Amino acid sequence: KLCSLDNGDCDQFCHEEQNSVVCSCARGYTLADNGKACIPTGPYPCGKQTLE
Amino acid sequence: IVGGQECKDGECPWQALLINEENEGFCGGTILSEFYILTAAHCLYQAKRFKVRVGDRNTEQEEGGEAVHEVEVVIKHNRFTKETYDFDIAVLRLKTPITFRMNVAPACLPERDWAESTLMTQKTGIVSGFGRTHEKGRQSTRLKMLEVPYVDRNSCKLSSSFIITQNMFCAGYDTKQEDACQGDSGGPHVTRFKDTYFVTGIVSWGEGCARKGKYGIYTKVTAFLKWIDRSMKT
Ligand SMILES: C[C@@H](C(=O)N1CCOCC1)N1CC[C@H](NS(=O)(=O)c2ccc3cc(Cl)ccc3c2)C1=O
Ligand SMILES: [Ca+2]
Repeated sequence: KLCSLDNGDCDQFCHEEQNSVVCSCARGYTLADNGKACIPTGPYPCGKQTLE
Repeated sequence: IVGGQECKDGECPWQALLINEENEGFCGGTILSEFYILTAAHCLYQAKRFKVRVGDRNTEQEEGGEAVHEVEVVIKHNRFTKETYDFDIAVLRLKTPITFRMNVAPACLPERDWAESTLMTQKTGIVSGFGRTHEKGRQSTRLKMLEVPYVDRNSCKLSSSFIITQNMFCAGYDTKQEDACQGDSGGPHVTRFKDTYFVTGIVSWGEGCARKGKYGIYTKVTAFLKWIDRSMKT
């Protein structure tokens, strides 16, 4: 249930608040409009292998 | 690193190497941000004066991504002890900021509860370094990485002739010949989740390298997240 079920559909951090999943992101990402995906705020975000 | 593979272009961008007076690596580190490196407390006794190098994969050629940085501050955990290697963690603030680019980028710091229930319960983490390639071989001229299974805590305690504290965890193989080794200490143990890599460990110690019935022991980063945050603000 909730975060134990496929990370609650969150890209990164998942927390349970009052029988409800709440997603969040590492520093340097912002939580998208859907409240689940994490968007990098600038170049070379943490945790990503580099391609350029 | 005993076994595993070479890090290919851009695959281990958070690797840092601590270098001595003679420009020789003696310990690893993890890039946390433009000003901070994560390493092992025990490494700060392996040299008087040292610098940090980033963006390097082959210590025998100039690839064009390399950068050497001077250390402004050494922040060692005050409860660290040489007898057990408990609290084996230090943070370095650099004099100049690291300019990110190909082969130079930070690893993410996770939140504690999520990392422990979701990252630390994945099958494997990844360890990397320019350390020895055999228990008593020479150091690698090539940055290597290796996938290491998380090891059951009870089994780890049973196999160890030395105490495994609450600030440590085990990873690796019972008999397969793959392990971190000498000179990889202070280096990254990272865990991948949806193509994003988070810091989960620091290379700390082991009874030899890749020995039968013995595993690699890592500092448990998740127990140090508030301490790391404090160190990075000051
Ligand atoms: C048992 C331990 C030791 O001396 N300790 C002192 C007291 O606390 C426990 C560590 N030893 C004995 C030799 C060994 N040195 S090493 O082969 O250079 C080495 C160093 C770090 C390592 C990290 C890992 Cl994850 C795996 C193997 C390692 C081997 C090492 O770390
Ligand atoms: Ca080089």
